[PDB]
Amino acid sequence: DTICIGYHANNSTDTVDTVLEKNVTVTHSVNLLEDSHNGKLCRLKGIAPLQLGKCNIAGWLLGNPECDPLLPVRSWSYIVETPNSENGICYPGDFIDYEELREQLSSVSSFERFEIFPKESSWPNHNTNGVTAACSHEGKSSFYRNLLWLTEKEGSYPKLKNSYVNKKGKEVLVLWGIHHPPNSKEQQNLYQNENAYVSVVTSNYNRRFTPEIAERPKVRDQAGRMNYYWTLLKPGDTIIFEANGNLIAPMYAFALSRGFGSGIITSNASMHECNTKCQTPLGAINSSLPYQNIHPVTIGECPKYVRSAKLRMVTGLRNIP
Amino acid sequence: DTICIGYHANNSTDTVDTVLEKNVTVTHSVNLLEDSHNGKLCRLKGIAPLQLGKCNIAGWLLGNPECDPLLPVRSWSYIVETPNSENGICYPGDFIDYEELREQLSSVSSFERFEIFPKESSWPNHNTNGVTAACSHEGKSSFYRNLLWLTEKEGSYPKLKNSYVNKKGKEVLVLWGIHHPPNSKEQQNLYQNENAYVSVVTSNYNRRFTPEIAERPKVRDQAGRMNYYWTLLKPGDTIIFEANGNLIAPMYAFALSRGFGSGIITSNASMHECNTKCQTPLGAINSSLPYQNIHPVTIGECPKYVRSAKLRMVTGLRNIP
Amino acid sequence: DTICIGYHANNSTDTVDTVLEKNVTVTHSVNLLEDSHNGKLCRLKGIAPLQLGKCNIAGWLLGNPECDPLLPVRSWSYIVETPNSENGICYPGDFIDYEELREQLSSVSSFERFEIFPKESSWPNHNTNGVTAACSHEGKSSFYRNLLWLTEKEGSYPKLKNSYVNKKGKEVLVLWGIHHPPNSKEQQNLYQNENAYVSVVTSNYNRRFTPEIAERPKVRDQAGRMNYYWTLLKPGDTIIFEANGNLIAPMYAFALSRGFGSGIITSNASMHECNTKCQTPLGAINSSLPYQNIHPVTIGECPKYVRSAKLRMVTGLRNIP
Amino acid sequence: GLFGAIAGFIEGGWTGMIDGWYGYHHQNEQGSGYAADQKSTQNAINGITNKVNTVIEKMNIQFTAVGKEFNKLEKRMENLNKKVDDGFLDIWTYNAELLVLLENERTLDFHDSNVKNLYEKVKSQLKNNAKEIGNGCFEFYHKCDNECMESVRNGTYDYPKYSEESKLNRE
Amino acid sequence: GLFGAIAGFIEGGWTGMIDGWYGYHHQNEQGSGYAADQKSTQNAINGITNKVNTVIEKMNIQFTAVGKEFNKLEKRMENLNKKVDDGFLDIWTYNAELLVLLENERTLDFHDSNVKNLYEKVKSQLKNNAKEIGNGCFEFYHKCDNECMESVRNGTYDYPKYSEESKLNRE
Amino acid sequence: GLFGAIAGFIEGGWTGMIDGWYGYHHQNEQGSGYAADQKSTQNAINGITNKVNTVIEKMNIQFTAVGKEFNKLEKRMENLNKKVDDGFLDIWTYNAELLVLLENERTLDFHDSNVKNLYEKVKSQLKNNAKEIGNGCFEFYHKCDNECMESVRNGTYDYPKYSEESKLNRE
Ligand SMILES: *[C@@H]1O[C@H](CO)[C@@H](O[C@@H]2O[C@H](CO)[C@@H](O[C@@H]3O[C@H](CO)[C@@H](O)[C@H](O)[C@@H]3O)[C@H](O)[C@H]2NC(C)=O)[C@H](O)[C@H]1NC(C)=O
Ligand SMILES: *[C@@H]1O[C@H](CO)[C@@H](O[C@@H]2O[C@H](CO)[C@@H](O[C@@H]3O[C@H](CO)[C@@H](O)[C@H](O)[C@@H]3O)[C@H](O)[C@H]2NC(C)=O)[C@H](O)[C@H]1NC(C)=O
Ligand SMILES: *[C@@H]1O[C@H](CO)[C@@H](O[C@@H]2O[C@H](CO)[C@@H](O[C@@H]3O[C@H](CO)[C@@H](O)[C@H](O)[C@@H]3O)[C@H](O)[C@H]2NC(C)=O)[C@H](O)[C@H]1NC(C)=O
Ligand SMILES: CN(C)[C@H]1CCN([S@@](=O)(F)=Nc2ccc(C(=O)N3CCO[C@@H](c4ccccc4)C3)c(Cl)c2)C1
Ligand SMILES: CN(C)[C@H]1CCN([S@@](=O)(F)=Nc2ccc(C(=O)N3CCO[C@@H](c4ccccc4)C3)c(Cl)c2)C1
Ligand SMILES: CN(C)[C@H]1CCN([S@@](=O)(F)=Nc2ccc(C(=O)N3CCO[C@@H](c4ccccc4)C3)c(Cl)c2)C1
Ligand SMILES: *[C@@H]1O[C@H](CO)[C@@H](O)[C@H](O)[C@H]1NC(C)=O
Ligand SMILES: *[C@@H]1O[C@H](CO)[C@@H](O)[C@H](O)[C@H]1NC(C)=O
Ligand SMILES: *[C@@H]1O[C@H](CO)[C@@H](O)[C@H](O)[C@H]1NC(C)=O
Repeated sequence: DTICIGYHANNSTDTVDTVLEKNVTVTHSVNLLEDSHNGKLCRLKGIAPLQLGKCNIAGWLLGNPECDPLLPVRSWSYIVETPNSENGICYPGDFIDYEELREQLSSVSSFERFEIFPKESSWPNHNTNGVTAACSHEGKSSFYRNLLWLTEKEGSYPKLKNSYVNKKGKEVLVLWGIHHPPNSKEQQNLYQNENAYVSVVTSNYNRRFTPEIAERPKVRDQAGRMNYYWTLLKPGDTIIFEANGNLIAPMYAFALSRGFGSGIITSNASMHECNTKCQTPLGAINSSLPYQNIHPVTIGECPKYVRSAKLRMVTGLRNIP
Repeated sequence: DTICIGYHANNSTDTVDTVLEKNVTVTHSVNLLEDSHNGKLCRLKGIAPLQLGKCNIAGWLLGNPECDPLLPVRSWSYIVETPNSENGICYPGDFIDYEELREQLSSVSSFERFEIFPKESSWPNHNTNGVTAACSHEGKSSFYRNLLWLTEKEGSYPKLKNSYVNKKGKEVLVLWGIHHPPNSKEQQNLYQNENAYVSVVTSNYNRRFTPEIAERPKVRDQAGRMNYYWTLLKPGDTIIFEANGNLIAPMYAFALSRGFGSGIITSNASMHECNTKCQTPLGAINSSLPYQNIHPVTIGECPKYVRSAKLRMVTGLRNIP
Repeated sequence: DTICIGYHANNSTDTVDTVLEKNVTVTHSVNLLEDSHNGKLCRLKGIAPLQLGKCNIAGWLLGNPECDPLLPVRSWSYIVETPNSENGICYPGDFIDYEELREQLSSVSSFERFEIFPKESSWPNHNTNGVTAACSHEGKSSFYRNLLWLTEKEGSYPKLKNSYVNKKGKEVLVLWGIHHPPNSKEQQNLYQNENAYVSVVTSNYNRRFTPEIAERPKVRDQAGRMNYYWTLLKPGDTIIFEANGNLIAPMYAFALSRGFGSGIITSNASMHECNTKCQTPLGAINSSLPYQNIHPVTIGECPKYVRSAKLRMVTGLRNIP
Repeated sequence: GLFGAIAGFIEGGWTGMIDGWYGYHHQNEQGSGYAADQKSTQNAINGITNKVNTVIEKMNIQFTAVGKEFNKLEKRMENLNKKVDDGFLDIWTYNAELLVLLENERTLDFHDSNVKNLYEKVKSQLKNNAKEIGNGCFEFYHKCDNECMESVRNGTYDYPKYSEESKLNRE
Repeated sequence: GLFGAIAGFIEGGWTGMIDGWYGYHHQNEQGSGYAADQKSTQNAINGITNKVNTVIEKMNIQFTAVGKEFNKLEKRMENLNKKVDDGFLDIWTYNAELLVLLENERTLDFHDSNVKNLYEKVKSQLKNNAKEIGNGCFEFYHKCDNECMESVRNGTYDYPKYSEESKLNRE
Repeated sequence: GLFGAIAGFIEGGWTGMIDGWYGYHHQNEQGSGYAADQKSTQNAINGITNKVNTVIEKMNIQFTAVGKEFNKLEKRMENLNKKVDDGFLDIWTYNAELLVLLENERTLDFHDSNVKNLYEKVKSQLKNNAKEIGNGCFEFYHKCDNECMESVRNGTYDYPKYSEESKLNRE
């Protein structure tokens, strides 16, 4: 009569690594590294993203006419830019503090596009019909949908002065532009004054702009330049615009709501009727594993990104059948 | 006759966690996580802090009249701001590079407040008595204690020019302001010149200031603005002020000494007659433990902050009585 | 008859540390910490560094005449500055975005110094012979080798206008300066216009400069100032200079090639005929060890810097002879 | 292994024992079969499940973390942001790979220990009533029926009950 | 545990042994008592005190570390400062909790090893002059007075001195 | 150590055994000599070489990493760059010193285990044909020539071949 002590074995071919030995075949093991995604853009915690399509952030905010107009009010969980966004700024110039504005938008969860200065009520003594071939639409010259190119009316450019009081209960993002003609002949033609200035003031913003006229290399067939500026108008505060030339006046502003966990990503994936807790630019992740090796950019509740190819913990024994 | 092998047990109820098992009762253990503080602001290594009281950094440096005046010379180990510092800048405007100045003060251990431009000797042809209701004191209009509002005298504002040579052997912090009236009528009344300018130059500083006049929303019942500027005057260097208007001249400057291990914290705790090697905004820590979970902001020789609730290392055995 | 079980011992005096015990003498061990260097500046992966000698980055780029002129084309693996670089900017002023330019040069592997505006062809109606005692050479007044001080010719300073088209296929670094005289008498003498301006424009750069005249403390015996500016001219782009005074025109520019793994270091070591894969400011490292404690600044494929004095792993047994 | 049982004096595992990690094989006149030791297997399962959960719990969830944009005059700040992102990725990859390697080594040693301890428990019970025939097997010096085998498996082996018979056959 | 002594074949600890972590209990005609093994206890104390000091020494003192302020146009820099502070806090919290868990497991296994080694030292001395009665106890086959007990405790047990008497009673 | 062999019941090492980490010393009528156990030594060498390579492979190569320059109005950014550089240096110094300490402890315990397992392999072979005389030595109850010694060293000791002679001398 005999009795023996032994241990389990099976047909498992799973391998793990140790400090002393590699390629150890084990009876049971657990994978800790998520490497699978669905390859689609999904809703995040029940909220769909804001897809800018052909526009980048700059094109959407200024209202580039080559992009499909969005609904007046949108709420989202993250913002998607396409890698080949051809539609951005169409009239050449500098977007001042553009990257800071992008960082601000990373914590915004909703916007309302509203008319801050109505087109046919705010500038009775100025021409508002200015368009350019740089911002074309359907083969015709056009302009930004959210801005208005003010020029002289009947040979005169009266000193304008307009203000808006923020009664939305949320921050209001106001954008405007300053035009710099390439020569003094055009400056007098458009604005009738050579020593023109633009003033924009709020309770915490105070800046004065002056045109700087010179011949410049052609960018998008324009020797002129347009500089773009923005500010966040606090609830209950007033913004005042004063100018006697070169002002690219605001027409539409954005009332912004603040949220958590949002961000901006670049992806060529397509939106699908799916829901996820974790979204990467390559696709969505459905996993409870602690690590992933899919992409370092993540939105939502996600596993930690690591460079590893394999992370397997043995639970069973060395397998010796 | 028998002999037995055994191990210690006692009445200890201390528990520790392991990777394989939790709530293991052990005979002896050592706590590594400091979770106790005295709830008071103490002297740090024998040096008391600088408490700004009702002022913040901006209010103290400009000399807001609503705060209790400090002694001419102070030496400290850290700076305390109250969470509800109502007294800061009283005349609305921009404090240029304010956050950089705060970072500079984080390594300062002493100041000497001295008269850089004496009030009754430096500006014989200008009025120096300007006060505002924004910087009130005891219900009366007043002004910053360290600055002087220069205005016209007898209908004239002569082009001023004053300089100071740093003979203190330490860096001298000089602060000044630029006033921007809301309309040209006030600009001519106060300073008699419309195209006024202010120039401030040292060996390594060179800036020119020009007023920018426009109507602005009322902040603290003032449509005007005052912009505040500063520079560190190196030992042996000269600073020259030149202006024909709008200059808020310096009157008191600060000779600064550099130190190590200091910083600025916000706390509502009260100063006590105690000494510590480690100070947090919630209180002082007296401990040799390697970790603490009291506050991430620390001054002095402190344990490392972690998010953990418990960090206990077993020294004895599993307790099985 | 007997048989015994035993283990190896030898004369080794190597010691290692464990968590439970220190100064454990072991039969065999492996050092993991590299602490040896050759004390020389070597070629890195077969490419010699660019040594600036008496110049710093600013002096070399502007062409300070007190440094030995370099060959027209150089290719390097890293840049060496001496700790006591006395030759930098010689005419006092501000080098705008100097630190950003240094960061750009950290990824540059080659330059070609070429004449962007030939001295005897570009400015026929201006004097180009201006020199200063601040930028002396061999005891005589001189000026930057890469720049040209334009002044009035025959009592007149015509409005200049010159451009360059980048046909090098690489980025072209253009540097220029703006002079600020200490009084209006000198401004009229040198440039004949009081309301002078300088304009520099490319497809993505657009800046206007205006002199700011005031008396200033003497720096290097000069009460005037010169501000230095730069931009990277993209391949195929044009830069236009327009001025009626105060322009310190460019004469030589740099066509730059981009590389990987380069950087700028400060070292007083001497160049030697040696090759290395790892270079520190103290010397070169020839090692396959994972850690080093020689210097935190490294160029090339280097071990990881740690503060430790000893990192020895035991491979053998406890040594008990 | 560290304790010398698995791949040591017990050369190989049992594919025929599917109900547990450690157990017994017996052979007497009533037949043969495999019987897993439920106490040790369940205790090991609880410990191992503890270890995997601890590794997962120690890694917090990664909340939203996206990149930033910088203009052409912010190269230093851009490189500082890259240095921070690369440095954190270096450490977490380092921590994750090493933790798995270290715990994998301990897990295999843990299983080795359980087999050895189980072997010593039987050996300390049988004493001289059986003999060590190697490969982790004991040959009884007396008849051991299914009830006798069950007494060994659950730790209630009656050594005096068989001492006389074992001594006779031990001769 | 890994070595099977604590909570294993030695079921429970001794509240009556207050002078050490490991020791002996004896019973003969002269009486009974507990005696701690000073050599093993002191060696363990030195090792454990080493371990705690190493953990504390490996953590440098945290010198002054306060926050920074940023204006409304420095959000990217503010978020970079937050990412650095949060990331370092994540790693140090991770390192601290795991180090304690890992060392706690080793410390309990260290104590288990000392008990087992102490048990094997006595067993290798007594040989067949005594019998293993379980629970870590040995019953002598000969009279063992206080001097005889002391010889076992300090490793100088005279096996030949009692071989004849033990063999007779071992029968 | 954890397994009690090195610096335990085997007091000291052998300077006369230069061909391996673990081995045997024998003494019979044909002479004496040291013989290293090539199987265990080579297996340990492979494991240890594995461990050192894993430590080196886990540390990536440090590519170019130089400082940055900041002007007098970028103190916050300069201090943020210093905080990042100091913080990473703190962690890597921490990780490196602790990894060596932890692996050094395991390496010594690994060698202790190999000696103990090697000792138990011989003890399980000889059974009662020899006696444990301490210090890790066995005294045979029968004549054991060089061929007999080789059988013990390579695990093919013929116990029945010498049982009768051993029992006679065991008396
Ligand atoms: C990593 O660990 C795995 C787990 O065992 C190893 O896989 C096995 O490797 C052998 C040899 O390469 C494979 O082939 C076998 O070779 C013999 C020799 O001719 C042949 O007759 C057998 O029929 C068999 O094909 C074996 O299939 C394979 N087992 C698997 C993949 O499940 C592997 O070698 C280890 N090393 C590496 C570097 O992957
Ligand atoms: C964590 O470890 C501790 C250490 O043992 C555990 O504490 C003990 O838990 C028991 C059960 O909850 C407590 O109550 C006891 O229950 C019996 C059942 O009725 C009762 O008759 C006894 O009189 C006793 O009250 C016991 O007092 C408690 N010991 C302490 C606190 O020192 C604890 O359960 C473990 N688990 C958790 C989740 O904390
Ligand atoms: C660290 O570990 C080393 C390795 O053993 C220790 O080194 C040894 O220490 C002893 C005592 O300090 C040295 O001197 C010896 O002392 C006796 C007493 O008089 C003397 O008679 C001997 O002739 C011998 O000189 C011994 O030489 C030294 N061995 C070396 C350096 O190889 C050391 O003590 C440990 N501790 C420290 C803090 O370093
Ligand atoms: C996020 N996920 C992935 C995590 C969340 C935490 N868990 S969990 O900790 F439960 N993982 C495992 C996974 C596998 C095992 C394991 O080896 N066996 C389960 C119990 O019967 C064992 C057995 C089977 C047949 C014969 C003998 C024994 C096999 C264990 Cl013990 C734990 C998974
Ligand atoms: C910053 N502080 C907190 C640190 C600084 C470093 N030390 S220290 O390393 F010494 N800590 C300890 C704390 C406790 C112990 C321990 O279990 N006992 C002390 C020695 O008799 C043990 C005993 C008592 C009765 C019966 C049997 C044994 C109990 C040990 Cl061994 C070390 C503390
Ligand atoms: C970047 N360098 C530094 C690395 C790259 C990886 N290696 S490596 O892993 F191979 N290092 C070592 C270094 C030393 C050893 C070792 O103790 N002995 C080598 C084998 O005979 C052992 C022996 C000698 C005489 C008697 C008995 C046994 C001694 C080992 Cl096992 C590994 C070094
Ligand atoms: C152990 O098994 C025996 C069968 O021989 C049985 O009589 C006894 O009750 C069992 N004890 C336990 C605790 O299961
Ligand atoms: C051990 O104890 C015995 C008492 O039986 C005593 O004679 C002997 O000297 C002791 N040896 C040591 C080393 O303490
Ligand atoms: C072991 O050694 C013996 C010598 O006694 C020899 O006959 C036998 O072949 C050896 N076996 C192996 C596997 O080396």
